[PDB]
Amino acid sequence: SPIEEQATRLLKEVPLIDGHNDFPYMIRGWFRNDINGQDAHLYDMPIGQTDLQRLQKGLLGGQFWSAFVPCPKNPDKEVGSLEALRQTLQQLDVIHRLIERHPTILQFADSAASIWSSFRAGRVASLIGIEGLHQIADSVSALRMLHRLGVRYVTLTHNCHNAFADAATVSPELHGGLSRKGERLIRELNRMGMMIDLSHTSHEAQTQALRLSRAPVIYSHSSIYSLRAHARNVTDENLHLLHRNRGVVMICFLRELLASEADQATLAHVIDHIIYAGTRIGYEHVGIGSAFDGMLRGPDGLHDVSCYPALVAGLLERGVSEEDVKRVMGLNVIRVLEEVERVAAELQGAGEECLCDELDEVWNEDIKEQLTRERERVRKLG
Amino acid sequence: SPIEEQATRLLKEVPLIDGHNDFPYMIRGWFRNDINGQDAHLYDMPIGQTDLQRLQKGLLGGQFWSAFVPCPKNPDKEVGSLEALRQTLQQLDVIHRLIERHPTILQFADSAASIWSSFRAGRVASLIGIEGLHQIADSVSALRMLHRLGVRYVTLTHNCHNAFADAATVSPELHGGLSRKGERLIRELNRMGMMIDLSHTSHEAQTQALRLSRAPVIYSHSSIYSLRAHARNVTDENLHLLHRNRGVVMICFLRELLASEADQATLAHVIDHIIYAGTRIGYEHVGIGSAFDGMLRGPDGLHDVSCYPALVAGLLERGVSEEDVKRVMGLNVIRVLEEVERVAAELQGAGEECLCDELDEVWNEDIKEQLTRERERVRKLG
Ligand SMILES: [Fe+3]
Ligand SMILES: [Fe+3]
Ligand SMILES: [Fe+3]
Ligand SMILES: [Fe+3]
Repeated sequence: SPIEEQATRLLKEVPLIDGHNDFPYMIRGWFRNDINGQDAHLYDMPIGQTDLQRLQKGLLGGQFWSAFVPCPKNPDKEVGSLEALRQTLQQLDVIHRLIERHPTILQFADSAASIWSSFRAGRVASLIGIEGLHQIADSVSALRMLHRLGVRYVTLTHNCHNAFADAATVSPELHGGLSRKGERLIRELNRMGMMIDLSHTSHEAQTQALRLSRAPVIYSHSSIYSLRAHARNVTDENLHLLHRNRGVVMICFLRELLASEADQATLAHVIDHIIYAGTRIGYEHVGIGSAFDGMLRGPDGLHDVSCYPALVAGLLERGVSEEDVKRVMGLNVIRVLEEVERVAAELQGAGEECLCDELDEVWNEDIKEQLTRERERVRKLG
Repeated sequence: SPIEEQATRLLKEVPLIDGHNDFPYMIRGWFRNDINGQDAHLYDMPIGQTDLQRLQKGLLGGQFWSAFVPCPKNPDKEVGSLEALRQTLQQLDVIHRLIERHPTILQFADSAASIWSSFRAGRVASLIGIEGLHQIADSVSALRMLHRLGVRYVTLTHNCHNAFADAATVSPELHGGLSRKGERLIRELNRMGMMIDLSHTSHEAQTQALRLSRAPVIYSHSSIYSLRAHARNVTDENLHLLHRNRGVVMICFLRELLASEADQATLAHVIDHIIYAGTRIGYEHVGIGSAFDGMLRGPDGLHDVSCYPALVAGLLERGVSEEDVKRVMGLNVIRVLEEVERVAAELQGAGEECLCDELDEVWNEDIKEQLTRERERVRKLG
């Protein structure tokens, strides 16, 4: 087939960079993050939509691997979020060990340049995102350390409200979009060079963040409200604000977001959604956000990570130009990451003040007097 | 003075690398880790034994900055250790921001090579240690992430027992040295290339770790039991085991560890302790571990970080050779870090199994059957 040869050539020329894959949580589910002597199973998994053989077979160029942990179910919500932070480090650790152990297939990447050098070496550029601010345990310090561990996007919520923003699937609303803390955090995310992810957040939270952010954002895995009404899909109002933001909506493979009858969802629906967004807000603002392994079963023709050539072929068959297909494959999300880096270097370069955690005083006034008195004794020595 | 000119030349030729400084906890105490617009105060502090001006004045070559947090005082010891992990990330964050904000004075280092290139650039090589395994919240995954954030040594305890080892200052003993978990952790610390620190640990814990470790260890800030009996000082038995281990005892400036009458402790006592150890186990196994800012007041002649030239001068005056002084200044701790790297590359190269956290099952048996059945449906597609 000439269209399938074309698709393969495109997958060789530029990377397909997928916005969301929960393979790391499948590794927690199945192996409990103990992958010692499990290579054969990592290449050919007994469960799930991802493994190292099928990953190569789909000619995928890059992947934001999700370091998701569930919303905390502890009745003490302080201890729940603290437990989530620890679980987040467990997920980042298994992601890093997965990459370190299979260096011929996976190569860690945290930038536009490192995506490209990984792709030129024939490897799947392996980036990291966290799926909810419940994972940082109310600590902006923790967030910056997650960034330093390779986290490059932060989904603001999962399916739970947090101190910063409202999730889409939970009602009643807590903050009615972003909180006051949340608004401050947008600035800090821009300042540190963390990509903002608006998937799972409420329509109002999206609107507010899209107005506030000084860097482009993504939807790592969301589809299009006008084609299928769901709290998790992007309204025309927020697609418009995404255009002005210069961001990317990475179209989702979740059947519940593609069609009213989940079991009728199909490869064609994913293409319908890509083409809807590309037509209306431009093909430079749409990408691919599978959310593979955040689902049991995928749509017909997109059952697992081996099916990406079928999506590329499908888009070309519907008259999307090579150049535009290359954009939705990967170029757009690379641009956003590039612009997120540039905005952070600009703000750090201007010497913008970083957000600091509210800490308890550890010293009483007696200790502070002891310390200042001791300092002056040292000053008076000569 | 010709001896002071000699000392200055030595401080230019090789780095003085100090084993322990709690300036980061002073920054938490005084600023609550908010150093925005505080440069003038960071250069000339109103409290403590460390600031950026006095750091330059002492001609210090490198520093392991402590990311210490207190032993958890919560009656629920699960929530206490989880809180400590979060506080650890707060301390690592302020250390990293301190270094990033003053790049002409401080340069981050995590290796022998990065110490040297920092020293050749005229900067204080800034390494990181954590002071107790209470700080990792029973998570070996967290430990590896701390390593990836730049932590290069781990003091096994502070002044509290943990799941892994016994602190010196607490009785009764919990494990009687290391626990079974603790013995396993020694292997993992060797495997990941984390330097083991035996300061604050019990005499029995030291003996066991010194027998078990396949890489050299340090005492980041301990002095010599035979000169002054204290639970925190190193016995002749453990100095012997340190020699066979090939490790380094970094001599402490804490007055309580130098003399029975704290207020009589003096620069000469620090030199007595260095010379004791260097004479008996060799000058290649002794270093400098001030523990500045883990004390209110230091000994006469070693009041703050500007006093290092006096220590170098003091050692030369007592007939310690240039070459041996250069060793205790920095060469020895650099060797240990070098050997800790080499041992880790050897064990990772042999494909040694890494230690994994004991995790809860997240999926029941119904979910696993659903997932395996779904996998076979995908296998049967063609
Ligand atoms: Fe997910
Ligand atoms: Fe999701
Ligand atoms: Fe300390
Ligand atoms: Fe200490």
